[PDB]
Amino acid sequence: GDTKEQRILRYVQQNAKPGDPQSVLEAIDTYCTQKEWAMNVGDAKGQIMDAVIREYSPSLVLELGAYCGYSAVRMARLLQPGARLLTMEINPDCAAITQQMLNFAGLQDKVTILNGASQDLIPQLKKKYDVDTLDMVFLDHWKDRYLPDTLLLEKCGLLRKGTVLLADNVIVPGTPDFLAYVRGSSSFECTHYSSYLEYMKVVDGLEKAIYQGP
Ligand SMILES: Nc1ncnc2c1ncn2[C@@H]1O[C@H](CSCC[C@H](N)C(=O)O)[C@@H](O)[C@H]1O
Ligand SMILES: O=c1[nH]cnc2c(O)cc(-c3ccc(F)cc3)c(Cl)c12
Ligand SMILES: [Mg+2]
Repeated sequence: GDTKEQRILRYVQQNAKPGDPQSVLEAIDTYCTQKEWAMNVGDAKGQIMDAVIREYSPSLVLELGAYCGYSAVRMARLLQPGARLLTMEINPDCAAITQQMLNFAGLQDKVTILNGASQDLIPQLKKKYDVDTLDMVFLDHWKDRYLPDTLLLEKCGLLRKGTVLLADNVIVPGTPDFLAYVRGSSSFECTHYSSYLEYMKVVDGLEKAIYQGP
Protein backbone atom coordinates (compact mmCIF):
# COMPACT_ATOMS: atom_id res chain seq x y z
CA GLY A 1 0.00 0.00 0.00
CA ASP A 2 3.10 2.21 0.15
CA THR A 3 3.33 5.21 -2.15
CA LYS A 4 6.70 5.58 -3.88
CA GLU A 5 7.62 8.07 -1.15
CA GLN A 6 6.68 5.59 1.62
CA ARG A 7 8.85 2.99 -0.10
CA ILE A 8 11.79 5.38 0.03
CA LEU A 9 11.19 6.04 3.77
CA ARG A 10 10.83 2.30 4.49
CA TYR A 11 14.17 1.69 2.74
CA VAL A 12 15.88 4.43 4.76
CA GLN A 13 14.33 3.25 8.07
CA GLN A 14 15.83 -0.24 7.79
CA ASN A 15 19.10 0.54 6.01
CA ALA A 16 20.43 3.94 7.13
CA LYS A 17 22.13 4.60 10.47
CA PRO A 18 19.70 6.44 12.73
CA GLY A 19 20.76 10.00 13.51
CA ASP A 20 23.25 9.96 10.63
CA PRO A 21 22.28 12.47 7.89
CA GLN A 22 24.99 11.32 5.47
CA SER A 23 23.87 7.69 5.87
CA VAL A 24 20.29 8.79 5.11
CA LEU A 25 21.38 10.53 1.91
CA GLU A 26 23.45 7.52 0.82
CA ALA A 27 20.46 5.19 1.37
CA ILE A 28 18.07 7.35 -0.72
CA ASP A 29 20.70 7.62 -3.50
CA THR A 30 21.06 3.85 -3.38
CA TYR A 31 17.30 3.26 -3.59
CA CYS A 32 16.85 5.63 -6.53
CA THR A 33 19.76 4.13 -8.44
CA GLN A 34 19.15 0.42 -7.83
CA LYS A 35 15.40 0.14 -7.34
CA GLU A 36 13.15 2.98 -8.45
CA TRP A 37 13.88 6.51 -9.73
CA ALA A 38 12.69 9.52 -7.76
CA MET A 39 13.03 13.29 -8.21
CA ASN A 40 15.43 14.00 -5.34
CA VAL A 41 18.06 16.62 -6.26
CA GLY A 42 20.51 13.69 -6.14
CA ASP A 43 24.22 13.41 -5.36
CA ALA A 44 25.74 15.12 -8.44
CA LYS A 45 23.68 18.34 -8.18
CA GLY A 46 23.79 17.78 -4.41
CA GLN A 47 27.55 18.52 -4.46
CA ILE A 48 26.82 21.95 -5.97
CA MET A 49 24.19 22.69 -3.32
CA ASP A 50 26.64 21.66 -0.57
CA ALA A 51 29.25 24.05 -1.99
CA VAL A 52 26.72 26.91 -2.04
CA ILE A 53 25.62 26.33 1.58
CA ARG A 54 29.28 26.20 2.70
CA GLU A 55 30.25 29.35 0.79
CA TYR A 56 27.38 31.59 1.97
CA SER A 57 26.60 30.06 5.41
CA PRO A 58 22.92 31.20 5.41
CA SER A 59 21.15 31.56 8.77
CA LEU A 60 17.67 31.33 7.22
CA VAL A 61 17.01 29.19 4.15
CA LEU A 62 13.74 28.72 2.31
CA GLU A 63 13.11 25.57 0.27
CA LEU A 64 10.26 25.36 -2.25
CA GLY A 65 9.31 21.70 -2.69
CA ALA A 66 10.27 19.17 0.02
CA TYR A 67 9.08 15.85 -1.41
CA CYS A 68 10.77 13.13 0.69
CA GLY A 69 13.09 15.52 2.50
CA TYR A 70 16.29 14.60 0.65
CA SER A 71 17.34 18.20 -0.05
CA ALA A 72 16.22 19.33 3.44
CA VAL A 73 18.49 16.69 4.98
CA ARG A 74 21.31 17.81 2.62
CA MET A 75 21.04 21.46 3.53
CA ALA A 76 20.11 21.13 7.20
CA ARG A 77 23.14 18.91 7.88
CA LEU A 78 25.37 21.81 6.77
CA LEU A 79 23.65 24.67 8.59
CA GLN A 80 25.59 26.40 11.37
CA PRO A 81 24.21 26.14 14.92
CA GLY A 82 21.40 28.68 15.28
CA ALA A 83 20.52 28.52 11.58
CA ARG A 84 17.17 27.31 10.28
CA LEU A 85 15.54 25.88 7.17
CA LEU A 86 11.90 26.49 6.26
CA THR A 87 10.51 24.14 3.66
CA MET A 88 7.20 24.58 1.80
CA GLU A 89 5.34 21.54 0.55
CA ILE A 90 1.91 21.59 -1.10
CA ASN A 91 1.30 17.86 -0.66
CA PRO A 92 0.52 16.82 2.96
CA ASP A 93 1.61 13.22 2.34
CA CYS A 94 5.04 14.45 1.20
CA ALA A 95 5.16 16.83 4.13
CA ALA A 96 4.61 13.77 6.36
CA ILE A 97 7.41 11.75 4.74
CA THR A 98 9.74 14.75 4.90
CA GLN A 99 9.04 15.11 8.63
CA GLN A 100 9.83 11.46 9.31
CA MET A 101 13.00 11.65 7.20
CA LEU A 102 14.22 14.65 9.18
CA ASN A 103 13.36 12.93 12.47
CA PHE A 104 15.29 9.85 11.43
CA ALA A 105 18.35 11.91 10.44
CA GLY A 106 18.05 13.79 13.74
CA LEU A 107 17.68 17.15 11.97
CA GLN A 108 14.12 17.99 13.03
CA ASP A 109 15.25 20.89 15.23
CA LYS A 110 16.83 22.78 12.32
CA VAL A 111 13.84 22.49 10.00
CA THR A 112 10.23 23.71 9.91
CA ILE A 113 7.83 22.23 7.36
CA LEU A 114 5.19 24.69 6.12
CA ASN A 115 2.18 23.01 4.55
CA GLY A 116 0.58 24.51 1.47
CA ALA A 117 1.25 26.15 -1.86
CA SER A 118 4.29 28.40 -2.01
CA GLN A 119 2.11 31.06 -3.69
CA ASP A 120 -0.10 31.06 -0.59
CA LEU A 121 2.64 30.76 2.05
CA ILE A 122 5.21 33.32 0.85
CA PRO A 123 3.00 36.36 1.68
CA GLN A 124 2.55 34.91 5.22
CA LEU A 125 6.27 34.50 5.98
CA LYS A 126 6.83 37.88 7.63
CA LYS A 127 3.75 37.97 9.89
CA LYS A 128 3.15 34.29 10.59
CA TYR A 129 6.78 33.07 10.80
CA ASP A 130 8.61 36.17 12.06
CA VAL A 131 10.83 36.28 8.97
CA ASP A 132 12.83 39.46 8.41
CA THR A 133 14.68 38.56 5.20
CA LEU A 134 15.90 35.30 3.64
CA ASP A 135 19.56 34.46 3.10
CA MET A 136 18.92 31.73 0.55
CA VAL A 137 16.11 30.21 -1.48
CA PHE A 138 16.18 26.78 -3.10
CA LEU A 139 13.62 26.52 -5.91
CA ASP A 140 12.76 22.95 -6.71
CA HIS A 141 8.97 22.64 -6.79
CA TRP A 142 7.38 23.09 -10.23
CA LYS A 143 8.75 24.94 -13.26
CA ASP A 144 5.72 27.22 -13.88
CA ARG A 145 6.10 28.70 -10.41
CA TYR A 146 9.79 29.68 -10.52
CA LEU A 147 9.28 33.10 -12.11
CA PRO A 148 6.10 34.06 -10.27
CA ASP A 149 7.43 32.86 -6.88
CA THR A 150 10.63 34.86 -7.40
CA LEU A 151 8.68 38.07 -8.12
CA LEU A 152 6.44 37.26 -5.19
CA LEU A 153 9.50 36.97 -2.91
CA GLU A 154 10.69 40.38 -4.10
CA LYS A 155 7.25 41.98 -3.75
CA CYS A 156 6.97 40.73 -0.16
CA GLY A 157 10.40 42.22 0.63
CA LEU A 158 11.91 38.86 1.55
CA LEU A 159 15.06 39.23 -0.53
CA ARG A 160 17.96 41.47 0.42
CA LYS A 161 21.23 42.49 -1.18
CA GLY A 162 23.16 39.21 -1.22
CA THR A 163 20.22 36.77 -1.06
CA VAL A 164 21.19 33.66 -3.03
CA LEU A 165 18.58 31.96 -5.22
CA LEU A 166 19.49 28.45 -6.30
CA ALA A 167 17.18 26.89 -8.85
CA ASP A 168 17.11 23.21 -9.78
CA ASN A 169 16.23 21.84 -13.20
CA VAL A 170 16.84 25.01 -15.15
CA ILE A 171 17.82 22.81 -18.12
CA VAL A 172 15.65 19.68 -17.65
CA PRO A 173 12.65 19.97 -17.56
CA GLY A 174 13.94 23.52 -18.07
CA THR A 175 12.84 26.93 -16.84
CA PRO A 176 13.40 29.38 -19.73
CA ASP A 177 11.19 32.13 -18.29
CA PHE A 178 13.00 32.16 -14.91
CA LEU A 179 16.36 32.14 -16.72
CA ALA A 180 15.25 34.94 -19.02
CA TYR A 181 14.38 36.89 -15.88
CA VAL A 182 17.43 36.46 -13.59
CA ARG A 183 19.85 36.64 -16.54
CA GLY A 184 18.23 39.70 -18.14
CA SER A 185 17.59 41.65 -14.97
CA SER A 186 20.05 44.03 -13.30
CA SER A 187 18.59 42.91 -9.95
CA PHE A 188 20.51 39.62 -10.23
CA GLU A 189 24.09 38.39 -10.68
CA CYS A 190 24.01 34.84 -12.08
CA THR A 191 26.17 31.74 -12.38
CA HIS A 192 25.21 28.54 -14.18
CA TYR A 193 26.35 25.22 -12.67
CA SER A 194 26.28 22.42 -15.24
CA SER A 195 25.71 18.92 -13.86
CA TYR A 196 23.51 15.87 -14.37
CA LEU A 197 19.84 15.06 -13.89
CA GLU A 198 19.53 13.09 -10.64
CA TYR A 199 20.54 9.43 -11.09
CA MET A 200 20.81 9.90 -14.87
CA LYS A 201 23.47 10.79 -17.50
CA VAL A 202 21.26 13.47 -19.00
CA VAL A 203 22.68 16.99 -18.65
CA ASP A 204 20.86 19.35 -16.28
CA GLY A 205 22.03 22.24 -14.13
CA LEU A 206 21.46 24.64 -11.28
CA GLU A 207 21.35 28.39 -11.56
CA LYS A 208 22.65 30.58 -8.77
CA ALA A 209 21.13 34.05 -8.96
CA ILE A 210 22.24 36.56 -6.34
CA TYR A 211 19.83 39.41 -5.65
CA GLN A 212 21.45 42.86 -5.88
CA GLY A 213 18.34 44.66 -4.68
CA PRO A 214 17.20 47.96 -6.14
N1 LIG B 1 3.46 25.45 -5.67
C1 LIG B 1 4.02 24.56 -4.86
N2 LIG B 1 4.23 24.88 -3.53
C2 LIG B 1 4.81 23.99 -2.67
N3 LIG B 1 5.19 22.74 -3.12
C3 LIG B 1 4.99 22.41 -4.43
C4 LIG B 1 4.40 23.29 -5.32
N4 LIG B 1 4.35 22.68 -6.53
C5 LIG B 1 4.88 21.43 -6.42
N5 LIG B 1 5.26 21.26 -5.11
C6 LIG B 1 5.93 20.11 -4.46
O1 LIG B 1 7.31 20.23 -4.79
C7 LIG B 1 7.93 18.97 -4.75
C8 LIG B 1 8.90 18.88 -5.93
S1 LIG B 1 10.08 17.51 -5.83
C9 LIG B 1 11.15 18.34 -4.63
C10 LIG B 1 12.42 17.54 -4.36
C11 LIG B 1 13.26 18.06 -3.19
N6 LIG B 1 13.52 19.49 -3.36
C12 LIG B 1 14.54 17.23 -3.02
O2 LIG B 1 15.55 17.49 -3.69
O3 LIG B 1 14.59 16.30 -2.20
C13 LIG B 1 6.82 17.93 -4.82
O4 LIG B 1 6.89 17.16 -3.63
C14 LIG B 1 5.53 18.72 -4.93
O5 LIG B 1 4.49 18.22 -4.12
O1 LIG C 1 8.55 18.47 -11.07
C1 LIG C 1 9.72 18.49 -10.65
N1 LIG C 1 9.93 19.24 -9.48
C2 LIG C 1 11.19 19.31 -8.89
N2 LIG C 1 12.26 18.69 -9.32
C3 LIG C 1 12.10 17.90 -10.48
C4 LIG C 1 13.23 17.20 -10.92
O2 LIG C 1 14.41 17.34 -10.28
C5 LIG C 1 13.19 16.39 -12.07
C6 LIG C 1 12.00 16.25 -12.80
C7 LIG C 1 12.07 15.37 -13.98
C8 LIG C 1 13.03 15.57 -14.98
C9 LIG C 1 13.10 14.71 -16.07
C10 LIG C 1 12.21 13.62 -16.17
F1 LIG C 1 12.30 12.78 -17.24
C11 LIG C 1 11.26 13.41 -15.17
C12 LIG C 1 11.20 14.27 -14.08
C13 LIG C 1 10.84 16.92 -12.36
CL1 LIG C 1 9.42 16.73 -13.29
C14 LIG C 1 10.89 17.75 -11.20
MG1 LIG D 1 14.39 19.03 -9.03
